[PDB]
Amino acid sequence: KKPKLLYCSNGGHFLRILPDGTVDGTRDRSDQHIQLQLSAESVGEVYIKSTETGQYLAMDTDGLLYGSQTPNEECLFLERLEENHYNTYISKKHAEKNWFVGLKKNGSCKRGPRTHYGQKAILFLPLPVS
Ligand SMILES: O=C(O)[C@@H]1O[C@@H](O[C@H]2[C@H](O)[C@@H](NS(=O)(=O)O)[C@@H](O)O[C@@H]2COS(=O)(=O)O)[C@H](OS(=O)(=O)O)[C@@H](O)[C@@H]1O[C@H]1O[C@H](COS(=O)(=O)O)[C@@H](O[C@@H]2O[C@@H](C(=O)O)[C@@H](O[C@H]3O[C@H](COS(=O)(=O)O)[C@@H](O)[C@H](O)[C@H]3NS(=O)(=O)O)[C@H](O)[C@H]2OS(=O)(=O)O)[C@H](O)[C@H]1NS(=O)(=O)O
Repeated sequence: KKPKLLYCSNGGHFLRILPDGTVDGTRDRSDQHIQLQLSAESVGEVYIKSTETGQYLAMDTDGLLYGSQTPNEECLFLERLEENHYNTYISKKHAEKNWFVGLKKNGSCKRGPRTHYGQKAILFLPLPVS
């Protein structure tokens, strides 16, 4: 683990955690909020925390992504592999509902309830920085 970038195939954007707790995607590589440090809390779970603001990516009960200043149960995600070798992150809390981390092709975050196994918006690829 060294800070990475979560580049999403669908749309080709980099996961971003704006200082205001807003999660989205951007194509600007020079954006100072796309560097993320992934912290493994166990064998299949991970923490996705911003290096620039320190916020942890989390997902509320409504399936919306946000930047939390605290590592709570809503910040833990299961990292899995698609058969095309892409990383997909499903909310450990909302695991049974099948809610993943995902970005609309236009760049916006896709709502938990609006994502599902197999989509292209949930296909993330861990790109290395420096
Ligand atoms: O079409 C895309 O732009 C694209 O679709 C997926 O990409 C596929 C490629 O196009 C495909 N190539 S091919 O040549 O077209 O075959 C192939 O390469 O595969 C890729 C990836 O898909 S695959 O690998 O899973 O097969 C891809 O989908 S996703 O990754 O799963 O999200 C996306 O990259 C992208 O999809 C995006 O746009 C479509 C089309 O939108 S449009 O351009 O605005 O028209 C979005 O889908 C449309 O809208 C949704 C929706 O809004 O929810 C669906 O609409 C129905 O359901 C809603 C919600 O209902 S419910 O939840 O309340 O029950 C209703 O409000 C709508 O009225 C419903 N319409 S109905 O079904 O006709 O009754 C529906 O999927 C679709 O509607 S429509 O037909 O366009 O009207 C899609 O969400 C969006 N994904 S996002 O990640 O960008 O957000």
